[PDB]
Amino acid sequence: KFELMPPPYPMNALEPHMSHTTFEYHWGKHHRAYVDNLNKQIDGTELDGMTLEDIILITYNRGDLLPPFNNAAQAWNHQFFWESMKPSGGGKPSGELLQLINRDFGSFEAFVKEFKAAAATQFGSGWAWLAYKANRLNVGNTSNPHPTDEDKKLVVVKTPNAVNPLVWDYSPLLTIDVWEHAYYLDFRNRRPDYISIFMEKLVSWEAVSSRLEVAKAKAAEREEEEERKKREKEE
Amino acid sequence: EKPLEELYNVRVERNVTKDRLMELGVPRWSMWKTGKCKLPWDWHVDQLVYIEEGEVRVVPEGSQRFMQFVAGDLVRYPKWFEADLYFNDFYQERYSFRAYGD
Amino acid sequence: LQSPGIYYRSELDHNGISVYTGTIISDWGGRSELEIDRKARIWARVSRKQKISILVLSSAMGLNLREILENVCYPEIFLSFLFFQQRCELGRIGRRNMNRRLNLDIPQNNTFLLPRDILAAADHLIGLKFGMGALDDMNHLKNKRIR
Amino acid sequence: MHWSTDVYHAPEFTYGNVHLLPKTSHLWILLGRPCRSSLVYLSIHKDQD
Amino acid sequence: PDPLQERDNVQLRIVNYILYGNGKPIRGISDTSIQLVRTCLVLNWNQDKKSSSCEEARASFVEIRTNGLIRHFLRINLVKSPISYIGKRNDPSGSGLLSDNGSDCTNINPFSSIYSYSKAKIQQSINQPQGTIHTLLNRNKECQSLIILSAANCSRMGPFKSLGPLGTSLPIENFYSSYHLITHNQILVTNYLQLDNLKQTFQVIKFKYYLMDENGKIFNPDPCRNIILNPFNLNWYFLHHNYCEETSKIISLGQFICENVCIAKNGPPLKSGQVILVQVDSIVIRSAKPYLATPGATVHGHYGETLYEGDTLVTFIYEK
Amino acid sequence: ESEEEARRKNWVDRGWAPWEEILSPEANFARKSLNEGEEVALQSPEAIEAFKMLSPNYRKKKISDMGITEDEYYAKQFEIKGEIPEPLSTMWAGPLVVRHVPPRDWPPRGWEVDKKELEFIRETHKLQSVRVDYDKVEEMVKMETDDMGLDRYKMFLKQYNEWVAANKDRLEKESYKYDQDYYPGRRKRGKDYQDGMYELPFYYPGQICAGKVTAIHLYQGAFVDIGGVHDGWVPIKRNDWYWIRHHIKVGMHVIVEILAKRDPYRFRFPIEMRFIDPNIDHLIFNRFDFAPIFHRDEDTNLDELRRDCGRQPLPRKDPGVKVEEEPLLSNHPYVDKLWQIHNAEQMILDDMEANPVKYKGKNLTELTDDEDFDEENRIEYSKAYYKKALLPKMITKVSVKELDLEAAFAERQHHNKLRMEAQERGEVYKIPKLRRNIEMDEYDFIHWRRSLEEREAMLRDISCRRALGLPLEEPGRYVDPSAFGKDQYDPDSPLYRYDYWGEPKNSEKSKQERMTDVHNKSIVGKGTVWYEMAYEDAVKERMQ
Amino acid sequence: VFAYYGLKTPPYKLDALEPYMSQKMLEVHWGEHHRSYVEALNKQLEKNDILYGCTMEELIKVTYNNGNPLPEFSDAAQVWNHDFFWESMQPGGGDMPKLGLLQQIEKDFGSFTNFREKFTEAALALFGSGWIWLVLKREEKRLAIVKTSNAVNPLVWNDIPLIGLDLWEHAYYLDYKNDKAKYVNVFMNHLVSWDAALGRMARAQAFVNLGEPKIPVA
Repeated sequence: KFELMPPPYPMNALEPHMSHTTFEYHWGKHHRAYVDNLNKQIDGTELDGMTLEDIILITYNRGDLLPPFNNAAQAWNHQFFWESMKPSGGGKPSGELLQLINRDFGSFEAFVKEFKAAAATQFGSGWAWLAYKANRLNVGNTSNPHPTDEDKKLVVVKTPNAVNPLVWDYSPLLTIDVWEHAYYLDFRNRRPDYISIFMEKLVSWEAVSSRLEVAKAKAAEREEEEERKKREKEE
Repeated sequence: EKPLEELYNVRVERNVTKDRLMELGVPRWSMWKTGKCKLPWDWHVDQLVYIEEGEVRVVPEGSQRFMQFVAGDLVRYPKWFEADLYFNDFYQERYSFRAYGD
Repeated sequence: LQSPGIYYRSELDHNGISVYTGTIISDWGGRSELEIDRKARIWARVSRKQKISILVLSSAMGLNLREILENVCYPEIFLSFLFFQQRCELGRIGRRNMNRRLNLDIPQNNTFLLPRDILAAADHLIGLKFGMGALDDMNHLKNKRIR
Repeated sequence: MHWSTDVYHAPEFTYGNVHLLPKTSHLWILLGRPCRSSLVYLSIHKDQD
Repeated sequence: PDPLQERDNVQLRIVNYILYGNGKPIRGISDTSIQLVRTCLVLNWNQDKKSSSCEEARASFVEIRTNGLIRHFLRINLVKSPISYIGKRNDPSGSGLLSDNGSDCTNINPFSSIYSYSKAKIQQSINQPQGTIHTLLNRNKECQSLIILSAANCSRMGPFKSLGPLGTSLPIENFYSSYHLITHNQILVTNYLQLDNLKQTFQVIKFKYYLMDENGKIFNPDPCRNIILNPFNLNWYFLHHNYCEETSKIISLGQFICENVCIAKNGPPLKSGQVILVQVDSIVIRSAKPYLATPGATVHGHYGETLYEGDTLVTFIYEK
Repeated sequence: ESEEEARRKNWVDRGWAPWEEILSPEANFARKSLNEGEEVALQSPEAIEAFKMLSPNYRKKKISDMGITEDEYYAKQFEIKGEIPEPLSTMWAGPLVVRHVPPRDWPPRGWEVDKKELEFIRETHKLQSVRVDYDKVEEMVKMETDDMGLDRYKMFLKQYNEWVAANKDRLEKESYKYDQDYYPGRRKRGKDYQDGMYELPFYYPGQICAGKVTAIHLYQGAFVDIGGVHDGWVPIKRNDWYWIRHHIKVGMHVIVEILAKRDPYRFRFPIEMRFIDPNIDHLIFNRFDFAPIFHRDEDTNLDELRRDCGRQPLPRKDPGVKVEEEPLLSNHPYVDKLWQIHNAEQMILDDMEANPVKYKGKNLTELTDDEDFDEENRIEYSKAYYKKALLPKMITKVSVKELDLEAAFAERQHHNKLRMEAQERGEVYKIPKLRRNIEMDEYDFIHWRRSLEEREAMLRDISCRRALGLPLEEPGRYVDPSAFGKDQYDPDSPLYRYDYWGEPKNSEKSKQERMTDVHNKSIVGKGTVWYEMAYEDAVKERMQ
Repeated sequence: VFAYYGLKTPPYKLDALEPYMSQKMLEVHWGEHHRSYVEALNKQLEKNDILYGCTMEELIKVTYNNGNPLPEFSDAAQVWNHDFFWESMQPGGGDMPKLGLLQQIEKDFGSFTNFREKFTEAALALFGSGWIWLVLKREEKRLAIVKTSNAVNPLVWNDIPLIGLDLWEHAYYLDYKNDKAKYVNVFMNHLVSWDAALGRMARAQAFVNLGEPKIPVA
């Protein structure tokens, strides 16, 4: 009974570049199959009633992917991907991001040309990602001596099929669907051509800024919890 | 006959170009340094290393023969590779651990 | 004097097929007897009583019935079939002889009647019944020791 | 060991190595050196090397 | 104390116990005062809950020598019960009987290889048998065993007294044809195809050879006839298909020969064995020795068993 | 088991074959006679003939009656009993269309020839994609000649010709050194080397070739001559030859196809082939898994060998732990030299610093521990000292040149001045850290990052592989612990160890008893432990 | 510069299988993806001489490196796979295997339907872009249904492929963008060549012999 969200943007008549027909297939068909299946599987599930993030984390099940992970990841992936798109808003995002970009990539342009390389990396079904480094070390000498700033990093990763950085806990910001179903119709296998267009004509740079803010907030919350743990240890 | 490298699949690029290194974010890689020491390492994931100052002799386990690296080279050590790394002088090193994909 | 170790003798039987036996000379001098009849018997003869179970001794060792099966060759025959102070010590001489007769390789520092050995002995005991074995000569000097 | 003919193919009793003979035969022992191998060895010592 | 430390097996603990027993006061010497409370330190290896662990720890003196000045820090090290590193990274740095010896390749420095060169110089052991490894097919289900065959075992009994690459096949437009297998099998043809062309002479056809040039045209000097192109010469020559063969085999592979038998009235093959190699002017025989068994006896062994010397082969029953 | 079943098992599994036995006039008598009984008139007809033939004259008289020459009798002895198989007839499928494509790997490693020519040569490789139809071939056939240009092949042919010239000699010398005696499949040399024998770069897989059998080996296979320095091997083995012999014989002319080309030094039989003309595929049931190799004198590393050959990895016992989660490693190799060095520099400096006589005549910038000292020479192990106990005592030489004495002396001064102010304070001077101590953490620091970088990546891989259906651990490096078997076991599960029933186990071996003896000496009274603490806990208590 | 190069036309006419598959889908698959695959390999090859000289089979196998594919693996695997896919489909479909393969299918996997059912079911499962195959296993001498994610062919583990299908999305999208079941059902019922498989079994029989030896009585 997870959300079959009506698409956030007008979607159908939203963009000339993306066909309404293509949209109908991508959302009308994939989501519906995913959601009923997700539902079907989650019938009689103790897992049912958890968050999508919880169900995804749960059935990835660490080393052994369990049966339900694939459906969920994709459902979430699809809507998260959805968030990234904008009704014709794109270019030169500025704010915390511009400052962050020159810190890592060195230019907004550099990041763009770096992100452009992803077309080549997928070699099949998958999702490319922009993410944050709020990462929990889970074992051994987990703590960092000489702990310092710039630990934070803006990272770009490639995920095959059903993978979301949450599985490895890097905070996701933006996503693209490289799975052929998404771009095949408009351009037949011209992924390079489709990519730059997405990069420029339609990505809510501001939605990504909002997400960055949310991530910074989560990192802060985590450090606060760590301080609370330290206080408990002291007491 | 065949150099040891081909047999062990450590692919190397010799005297890498500045333009090539301009690509691939060669700069900003993490750094390592040593003087005279020997290290036994088993790589569980591939490492791309831009050595610079560091010179290293790698003797694959059991070998009576070695692979010697000098100046500016970029070596991709293989996954599951196990060998001993021996250096007698100053070492510099840039390292990125490339997992599957790049 | 006779050296500690495992010795197999074939006693011709008064009725029909011959009985076979094993024995364990020890520094203490206690002798340990295991026997197999025409019907597989694997019965200890240490008790004056005719029937005592070698398998029960194996169970006394905490071995699982399942564990025994995996260890012993000729499982089916034994399936169909479904102290420490003196005898259990074997001197260094006793241990080496045991290891040679029933091939085993427990290390020399070990000097005990560990249970695996008892299982091996039974396994050999049945092989003789099927033809694959050597009956020992006790007058040979490899089986005797000099004080 | 080699027997071309005249030895019963079937083991005499269920669990042993004794084979009996119906008519007179010759058994040939072919000569070679018997060596013993670890699982470790078996991977790099193969036939006809 | 250091900022970075790594988890280790050793567990140093300190135990402080009262000197005397409670309720019983011992006499106190006037010269020396009594020690009410005392403390001590003990070294015990960490022990797994599943298996108890006992420390195996030894201390040896080590010194830093500079102008004959001694640092008396004797390190104490714990030798793990596990024999070897799970992984080379976690490995003990030193794994040798003698630290001083440079014979081991690992011991020899990568930087200075003189010790390694000395190890290379030493000759290989002569204990090995120098021959072909023959593997027992019989023992394949069970633990396999090896027989090594050599010159001592095999001998050369008899002193006694146009061809090349034709080309590479071209891929086919009509894939559905069974033409792709170059030649058929007399016994196995039926399963793949019904024999329509069996009636036809030379099956479908006799050898039919056609050479295609780089340009794409097929040039054969006689289409019906069979002629071939030898690569080096580049002329054209026939293949001697008939082969002019008139060979009769006096000795065939796999036959067992007893002593004192003569192939012809010369050169008796005085060695029992199986012919294992037949060549144009020679035969090689692997040695065997015959043994006779009368009806009523027992052969102790399966067909491909290895018998070591001293092992019983046959038992005969005789009436005294 | 029925005999019929047992005969099967022995053929399929243990190798049985009823091979022929050629016997003497006397052995035949023995085999036939003993069946009857002992000291009894021989009644069976076969026995009576065997008795009569123990005489040389009977044999010659009888042979004359059979009307054969003396040589014929000998030949019939070596004849094949049992069913004699029908001859095999060659059935060709369709026509053969071929082109003389240049060998793909022409360059023998290390010969350099002009590139443009090579490019021309390799054009042909592209042309093989075309598809032609067999049915219409006859029509296109021009019986005419002189219009065919195999330019690319011809260029290659010239190229090869030069190559042979250059290394014919080198190649013979090399054989002699590494191969002592000729066996089929090794380079022909000497009286054997007629010129015009083709060399190895010429042959590539997929070629159809013509040849004659020069040898048959029971345990290895047929050997065929294809016009080259090395022969070719078709693999047939053991029991199969029982029937195959009737169809493959020495001196036969056969047509064969190459299925592999391999190096002479590591691989015994360099060129592998399959019989095309006489199709014997019904009969070959036993096969070679991996091709035979030479374990030569030089190789020492088994692992290096596995790679050159193609064989699977040597097995090792499987490890219980999953390294997905394991502690990080935070220690540094160069640290050893430093802890040894920071102290070393200080110890020499301290000697001068503590003693005025030592300080006099001493220069901080330059000092020599000894005129002839060698660090390599110093390494040693000495058990002579018995002051506490007799045990090894290592010696490590610090090169005076290596020590940074002047820097240390300068640092010491500031430190002694601090000490002097502390003396004025009346509180003993304590210094928490020295730069050298700080460096230890600094060299050490890079390592924490190393583990981290890797572990993080590893995590990324585990997942990438787990979804891509790829191999987690080396295929074949690790094998089940159980499969290797019968190893002595410390544990009582295989019963190898002894559990105790009615047992004193008085053999403590002083495992605890010797330790207890030392304990008693330290703590004669068996006092209850008033205080117990870990060293780290105690350090924490001092800090807080 | 290029070996294992060339585009080999599919054996059939590009628009020949019209009722079942659109000319469009076929034209694009061969015209763009396949052509791209070939060109890529050639260039990659030019750099290293050693890998130029390898059997195709060998090239795929050398490149896999026991689970760490070397950089050149993908192009080769894909070209070979695509060429194989073309032999698998035919100007028609097969009601059932004829002759020998029937005897084998019945023996190793139930009855033809019984097999189809396993086949269709297995087919549904693959998640992502992959191919499904029917093969012969050398050691165990039985036919099998195997599924490989992404590029990997069944050659890498020493099996002998008889038939193969492309479950990559580009293959079935144009006509049935989201009807997966259709591409599968049509193919099996109407667009596979049993004849091709029987022919491939024939070469396979040289390498693996299925049958029983004649054991002499003695």
